[PDB]
Amino acid sequence: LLDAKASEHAARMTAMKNATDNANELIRTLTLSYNRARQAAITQEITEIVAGANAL
Amino acid sequence: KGKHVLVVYDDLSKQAAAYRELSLLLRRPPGREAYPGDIFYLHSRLLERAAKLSDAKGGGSLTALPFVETQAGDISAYIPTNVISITDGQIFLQSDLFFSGVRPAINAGLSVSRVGGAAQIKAMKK
Amino acid sequence: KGKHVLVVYDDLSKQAAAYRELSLLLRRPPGREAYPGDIFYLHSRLLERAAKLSDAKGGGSLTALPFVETQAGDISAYIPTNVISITDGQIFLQSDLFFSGVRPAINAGLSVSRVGGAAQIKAMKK
Amino acid sequence: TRGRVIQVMGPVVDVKFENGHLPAIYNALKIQHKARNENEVDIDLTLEVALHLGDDTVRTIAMASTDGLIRGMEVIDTGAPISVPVGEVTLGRVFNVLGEPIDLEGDIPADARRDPIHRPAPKFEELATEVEILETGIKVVDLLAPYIKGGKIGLFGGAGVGKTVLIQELIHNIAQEHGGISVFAGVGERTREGNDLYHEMKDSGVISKTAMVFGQMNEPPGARMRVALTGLTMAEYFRDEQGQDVLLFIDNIFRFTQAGSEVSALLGRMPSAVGYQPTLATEMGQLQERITSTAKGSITSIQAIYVPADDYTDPAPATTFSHLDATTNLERKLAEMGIYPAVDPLASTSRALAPEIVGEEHYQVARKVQQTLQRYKELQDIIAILGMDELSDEDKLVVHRARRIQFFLSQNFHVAEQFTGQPGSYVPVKETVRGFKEILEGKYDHLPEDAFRLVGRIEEVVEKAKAMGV
Amino acid sequence: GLTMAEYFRDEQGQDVLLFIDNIFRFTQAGSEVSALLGRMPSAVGYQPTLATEMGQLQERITSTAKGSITSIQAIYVPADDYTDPAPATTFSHLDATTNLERKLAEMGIYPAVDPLASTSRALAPEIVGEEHYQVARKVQQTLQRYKELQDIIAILGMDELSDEDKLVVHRARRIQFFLSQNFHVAEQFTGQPGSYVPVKETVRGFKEILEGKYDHLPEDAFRLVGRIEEVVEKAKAMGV
Repeated sequence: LLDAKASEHAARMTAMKNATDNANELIRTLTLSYNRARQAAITQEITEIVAGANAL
Repeated sequence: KGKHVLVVYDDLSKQAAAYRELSLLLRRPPGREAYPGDIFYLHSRLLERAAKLSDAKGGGSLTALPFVETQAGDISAYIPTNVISITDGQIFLQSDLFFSGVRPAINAGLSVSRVGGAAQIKAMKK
Repeated sequence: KGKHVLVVYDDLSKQAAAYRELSLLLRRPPGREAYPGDIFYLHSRLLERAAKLSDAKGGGSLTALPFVETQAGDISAYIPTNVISITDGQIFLQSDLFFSGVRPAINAGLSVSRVGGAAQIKAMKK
Repeated sequence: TRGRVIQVMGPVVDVKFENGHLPAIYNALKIQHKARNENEVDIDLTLEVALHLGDDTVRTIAMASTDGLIRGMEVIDTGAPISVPVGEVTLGRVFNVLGEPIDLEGDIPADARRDPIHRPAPKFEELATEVEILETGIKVVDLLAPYIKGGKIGLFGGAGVGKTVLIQELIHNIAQEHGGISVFAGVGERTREGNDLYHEMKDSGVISKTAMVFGQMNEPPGARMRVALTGLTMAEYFRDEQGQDVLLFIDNIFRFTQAGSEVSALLGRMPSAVGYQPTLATEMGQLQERITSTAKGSITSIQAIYVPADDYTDPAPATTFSHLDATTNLERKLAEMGIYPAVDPLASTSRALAPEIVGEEHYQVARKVQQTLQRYKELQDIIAILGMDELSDEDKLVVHRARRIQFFLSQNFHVAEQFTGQPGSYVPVKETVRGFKEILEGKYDHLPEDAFRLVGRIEEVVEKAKAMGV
Repeated sequence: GLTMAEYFRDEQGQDVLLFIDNIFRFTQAGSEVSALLGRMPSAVGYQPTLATEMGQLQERITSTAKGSITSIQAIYVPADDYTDPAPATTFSHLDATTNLERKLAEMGIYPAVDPLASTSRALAPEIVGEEHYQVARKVQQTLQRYKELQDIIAILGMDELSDEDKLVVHRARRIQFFLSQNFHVAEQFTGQPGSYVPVKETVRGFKEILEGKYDHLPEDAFRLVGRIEEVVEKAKAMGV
């Protein structure tokens, strides 16, 4: 019984570490698309403003 | 004349696009997304004609059910935001609920009726 | 004349907006966020007049504490970036900490002072 | 000295006058015509001057529909801006943008005095030198979000929460206690809602102390622009002459800027960052700066704000938020639970909640109430999932007292008497502070939970409990 | 091409079948030309008259009482953006649509048709059949439910799922792999002859798969197999 308890604790610790690693992996893949959308918004808005100004 | 009328509009986004095309062809300065500045006025003029008359006017009534189509479920777009702030409520349909066997896929959590309660019989209210 | 002066500016974003309004009314070509092409020059010309004179000039000094107000806590906007690229540091105030009840709600994780360390007494430094 | 019509481009009309007789800016013009034959339509319009062009040309903004206009028509100059009647006659009446009565009770005699719409702001010397607190008689407002005399209050909330009831009870309490006058102005809102509010006021009888101005969504932007200024110039008379305290209600300030943004496109101005007008800040300031408290009287305003798509970085909300002093939030969850007026105790904040203004005891009581409510809020999921058991002896007492506090936060109103038979009450700040202090101390831990519902003063809880048989 | 095609069904009443290689290049050329004519740009630089120009051409291809015309068209999606105005404005003219996904293509599934995005007007109980309708609805429901668990699966793994979710994933993987097929054209690059599958055969195979009859076979045996019977022989050749 004591051996089983020790093995259970070790397994839980390993699983938690793996979950943390997976989340840290996903973060940067999110940030890349974040940056792309950030550039796209500005490149749309500046063109819209210039086109509106050129009408007069 | 004292009758009751029901009016259904199939699409307002197409009408807005046609108005934008006409304004651009008439050489008027564009706004955001090339739309003209008076699209809100254009929609409000149409949507303000539905009402219920008083007893002195005969007691007639008229109701409208406009339709709006969204792209990829984006509810924060310019035309949907303009239309939402005019009507008395919204009904939402979701493909996620549609594919899960729930049809009609009416989202009861987001649907809002700002006149409800007074438009139901006592049996249903109870 | 050899004295020490302290100057505090309440807001620079409002001044920038007023300058943008004047330039737009005068029909000058616009840039990013409809701002003119010399807003950075306008800010730097004002902010570059504070200095510590030498012994030959008289030994006078002048210091400034400009303020900038942000919307929803972002610091990526054009005017905040321009001001940060000029100043020697910044002090952050946390809306959540202020809501909690801490006065002042200074965030020490983002504040920095490039001149710091050489402007303290020995006791405080130790 | 009469003009001609040259260009019609929708809501914008251009007029040419004789040399040396150009009208001033903001002056009003009239167009009256009768059909000469079967191919014409009668026209009645009002115009105001906006810009001065080069060759004796003036560009104006229409106050109504421009259909049927013909190039070459005649224009009459009035020589003065829009004038609106003021005085005790306007009490209990409904007016349009131009000041003409809408209801069927008759017309106002032409000999009554009138005042111009536009007016400069008060000077620096005429303002007060200290901050004062306006007492309303509502426990939640007086305890968690005090109102200052002369500030601006922002209100957030949807339909079916009791906004009309709250407005009615505020007007009733102010008129009863301070002898003030309330003015309501609706800008770009629903006609059905306006009619419902008018009928509710008629039923409640509060209409005898209020004057109403209606410019709604179906009106053109030119008409929608001037409603707020008309309401303000109606309200200013009582402060300037009688030296009273006046309430001003604005239905929606977002439409005020939206109409200007719509109008500015046709005048030939360059667009702004998000397509707005370049003069948004000046236009907002010239209107907001006229609501101040002087040595003779005071004016305070409650404004409802709508945020499109819940985006707080939009320029119009960003500019409007810079003038507010306090906010009140209404909660549908609190409304469903049966608690009125269902004001959120945690979302609402005020600038005047400082120990230098309200007092150390008030500050400590408010801070303790906020702390215990915030602590109670965090246990919702744990309680709902795992039940009330497995909780420590401290959290159980916390949730024991939180229910009492939350139920005591409610109140009964005067205007609700017609449906329940309960007269209502007016609770002073000292009384509510003492009651909350006693509750926090815990002198009433043995009383039933339902005894704290819709009582008013603290001493009525004991009587209600005794009536319940405790 | 359209004025060549119309004559047959207008003067002889014969059935005509039509192909269009890529309809997006028409609107692209129109946008390229409209710039020099003096018109103001649209939202994304297109011509202001994008809708009416496409509508005039699309409304001309219809079936009348004299004859019928069937057409198959290919549409290009620029930069893999389905919200672009040109792809977005052509959805209202079609009856049945099929969508291809790069994510499905990269996994080795061909022809990589999205099973949830594709729709058709003929999918009705009174047109196809009750059994076919039920099988299609069940397959779509299982695919959607499998899709809903990706966020949990990617982080916490398959251990935390219940008994039902494990079976749902087990059958969804088999269905997704079985949806693939091998074509006759690809024989010159792989040497596999290809297959032709009838509607009754594929319906029966999908019903048998949904019934749980083949839960003991490896998932790799369902790739490019054609009929259901070949799955068993592929598995026994593999060694199961």
